[PDB]
Amino acid sequence: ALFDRLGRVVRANLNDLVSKAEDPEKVLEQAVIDMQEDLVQLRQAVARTIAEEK
Amino acid sequence: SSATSAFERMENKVLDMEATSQAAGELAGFGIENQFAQLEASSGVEDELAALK
Amino acid sequence: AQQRTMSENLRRNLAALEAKISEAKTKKNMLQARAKAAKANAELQQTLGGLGT
Repeated sequence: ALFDRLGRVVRANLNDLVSKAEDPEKVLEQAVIDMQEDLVQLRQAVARTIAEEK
Repeated sequence: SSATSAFERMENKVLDMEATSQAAGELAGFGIENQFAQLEASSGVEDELAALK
Repeated sequence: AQQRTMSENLRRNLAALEAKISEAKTKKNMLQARAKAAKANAELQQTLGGLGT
């Protein structure tokens, strides 16, 4: 069970490192913007088949 | 000389394995008469329905 | 007559081959899904058991 523990240590340390750099407000705004762009993409994806129906 | 004299026997003895395989497969795979019996059976009722219609 | 006999034998062997083909066709679609279900069950057991770390 050595390999498993080493892998969990590595992942936990990487998670902590990337979590100490996560600004709440800025990354929240960026996540909202990403959600908006994903929505646009999805809407185009749906229109693709909305056309095939006609 | 006359390679036929030997080749023909070679093929004749390969025909022996061929016939053995055929016999095994047929003994394990008798389904033809039964299939035709099912065909006759179904055709009877189908003709009855055709006459009814 | 023997030519006809060989033809019949080969026809039956063809039928058998096609039957085994259909068998494999029917097995393939579901054996892979079962293989993946087994892997998912193994992952669940690994997450459940306290074996190792």
